[PDB]
Amino acid sequence: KNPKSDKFKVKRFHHIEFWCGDATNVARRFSWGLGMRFSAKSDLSTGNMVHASYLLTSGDLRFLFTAPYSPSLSAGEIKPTTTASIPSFDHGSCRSFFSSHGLGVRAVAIEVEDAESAFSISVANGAIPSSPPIVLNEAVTIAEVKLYGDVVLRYVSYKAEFLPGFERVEDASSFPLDYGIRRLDHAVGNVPELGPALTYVAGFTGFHQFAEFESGLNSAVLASNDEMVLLPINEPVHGTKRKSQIQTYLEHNEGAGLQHLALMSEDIFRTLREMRKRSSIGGFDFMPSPPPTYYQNLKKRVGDVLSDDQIKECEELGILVDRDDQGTLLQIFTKPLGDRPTIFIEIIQRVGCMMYQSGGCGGFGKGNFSELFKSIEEYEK
Amino acid sequence: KNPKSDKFKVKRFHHIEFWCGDATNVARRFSWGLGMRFSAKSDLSTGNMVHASYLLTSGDLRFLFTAPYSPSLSAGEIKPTTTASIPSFDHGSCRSFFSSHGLGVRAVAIEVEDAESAFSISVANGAIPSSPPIVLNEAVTIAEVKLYGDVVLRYVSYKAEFLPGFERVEDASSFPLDYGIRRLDHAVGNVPELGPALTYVAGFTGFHQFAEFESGLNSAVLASNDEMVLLPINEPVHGTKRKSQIQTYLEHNEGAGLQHLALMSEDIFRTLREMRKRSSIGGFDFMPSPPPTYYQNLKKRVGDVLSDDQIKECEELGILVDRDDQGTLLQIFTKPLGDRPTIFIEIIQRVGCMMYQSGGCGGFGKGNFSELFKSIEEYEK
Ligand SMILES: C[C@H]1C[C@@H](O)[C@H]([C@H](O)COc2cccc3ccccc23)[C@@H](O)C1
Ligand SMILES: C[C@H]1C[C@@H](O)[C@H]([C@H](O)COc2cccc3ccccc23)[C@@H](O)C1
Ligand SMILES: [Co+2]
Ligand SMILES: [Co+2]
Repeated sequence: KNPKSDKFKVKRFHHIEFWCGDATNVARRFSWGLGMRFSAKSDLSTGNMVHASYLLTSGDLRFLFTAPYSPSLSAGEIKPTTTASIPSFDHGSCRSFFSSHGLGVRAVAIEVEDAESAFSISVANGAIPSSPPIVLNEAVTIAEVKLYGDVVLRYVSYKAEFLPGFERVEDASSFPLDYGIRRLDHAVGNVPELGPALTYVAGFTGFHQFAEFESGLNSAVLASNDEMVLLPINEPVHGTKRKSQIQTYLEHNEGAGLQHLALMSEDIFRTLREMRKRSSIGGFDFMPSPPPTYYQNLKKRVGDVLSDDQIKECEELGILVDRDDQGTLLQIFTKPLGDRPTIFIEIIQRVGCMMYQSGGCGGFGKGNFSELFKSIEEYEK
Repeated sequence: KNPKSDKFKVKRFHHIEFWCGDATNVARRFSWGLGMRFSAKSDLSTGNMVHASYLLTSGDLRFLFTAPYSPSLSAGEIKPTTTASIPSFDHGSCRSFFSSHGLGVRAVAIEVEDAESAFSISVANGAIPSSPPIVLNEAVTIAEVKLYGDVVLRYVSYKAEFLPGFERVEDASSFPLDYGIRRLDHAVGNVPELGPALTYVAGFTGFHQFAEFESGLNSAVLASNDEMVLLPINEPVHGTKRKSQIQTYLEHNEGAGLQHLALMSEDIFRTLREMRKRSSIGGFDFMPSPPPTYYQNLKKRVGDVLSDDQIKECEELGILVDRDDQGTLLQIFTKPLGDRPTIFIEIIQRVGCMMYQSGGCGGFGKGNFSELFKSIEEYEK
């Protein structure tokens, strides 16, 4: 069931903003590890005395990396005279966020029809305001409300190139890397209490619950009208034998925050080949692969969707496969992106639900909890 | 003249420590950009609840990248019960350093015969103490004094593998990158006032002035007895047409700090080929090359040291060449390593002064100020 209860018109995920200590080094690492090209910048070279912001793109996926300069460079500015290109930026907020949480996602940005209306409707329906709507160069409006922890949901709307004040990056500095990643599929938060978080977010967005189908968590998924904006939220389950990974996250992150970003690839085999070649030369590492019994058991589960050779390629790359009543999901998790065991990335590709492909085709991998446990048991014996 | 006036026995540069917001991303970027392998770690996986520290090596060059975890993970510890592997580390100091200066060098570490004696002699001769001598696992002693700004000179002495508590990195995570870099040649500080800085450092070390031979600076070089530890210091010169790059550094760094690290290569042509191939795929960018007239003028200057083809290879790679009365220097500068126009890297190789090669053979490139200016003028006409 989909009541289509969005309280304002939502289009698609627009960008993810990471708050960093040094945006240059994080952006360069991510560019090489994920195959994203440098697309836009706002920094000292573009007249921005407040923050350094670098935009990477792959297909429709946009990752923004921002860090503050010394406040002394902008000490004479006031908000009406700011050289910042992102008017919600604040030196103290950014330093406090990074000191508290380490490297991580500050903003989940969605494109909407009208960011001023989305902000007003959200706040009228219980959203905690974070940054009021600001019109940039009479062309783009940006507004922010609190999502969970210190993560904001950012609304962006365009009258008609990322944001005014950003400059496109010179071709010499923009190498055309591409490992096949094409868009953000879902963005997942970890919170101490699922119920209150769901009530808050669904309360102000009108997003509906997306149907699914002891592992240490309870989860639920909120979705926009066309189910292309997908926001799962996890809470810990205490008392289990193995300590909840959600609780570990909350301890190391100093509270709620974004847990994982799931990036859709148009060719997950190519993406994983390219990312794994780079794991030990500056890129990203991947979680340990399931034992061969898991891929043995794939034949009975997905043998009508993947050939034996396609199953063998999943095994060579450590890819997991799940399936619900509508489609099939190929997925894999990276190790944490930075020093703390907090945020990580998921690479996914979905098979089925062709109408365009409907959002969330194949679910989120819930079936891989039981399958992985059984697979470990079978491999031991 | 070399009075050999060192007040304690100094061996060689040992390591450089960067203080970071996220050590993982900076270390991974530097590893790929410079061709340094991951050699040792001290982090949550090794029992360190205080800081994440990753060691990269290339030859004898050691770069350490350290960032703090949440203080909550170690809130029950006291110094006698610390899980930190570097006992001088402090969460507040590291966060304050990074907020003030951005990504940069916290420690210039030199190996000495006895770090406790070096500390005592230094402090008795005016050094400002920063961290007292601490013996680690009855095997290594570490002590720190203030050098300039918030940079420390770290003394390390070994009874007889980086430091106790560090674990060697698994072969799967240690890809054997190598672009030819072999050791740290010199480490250069920028200060507001050269005279007081020189008097302070030479006062407590006994390091002597190393002989050299409007550009916006005055400089001098301090050297150990065998002239293998080389510490140049720059001050700005005000009033010039073009604004002093030393003054720009001090403004963006919030005061004195380490300006550049000069890394010796055993094959500068190979190093630059490898680094330039990676500039736009996660590595380091280089300063704009001199015009072809500069390489035209190289024949009259160094035609007895470099063949025409070797001069052509210098031109293809943007390498500069200087020469004094004893040797020849090949050198090139990177663009700043992070967001701020502060720290950068120099790659160098020295030709001559064979006895082993004596330290500082060929100078530091002072002749390239006049040569570059004349070269720009000639290229214009
Ligand atoms: C409903 C929420 C909570 C999560 O259940 C879901 C994860 O993404 C699950 O994904 C996986 C579960 C188990 C094993 C995996 C192994 C590799 C990659 C993903 C795996 C999230 O997105 C939406
Ligand atoms: C005495 C101190 C002050 C500096 O004069 C020296 C620099 O390293 C100079 O180096 C260069 C000067 C001019 C042009 C260059 C172009 C490329 C690479 C290096 C170049 C430093 O080490 C020790
Ligand atoms: Co997921
Ligand atoms: Co130099």
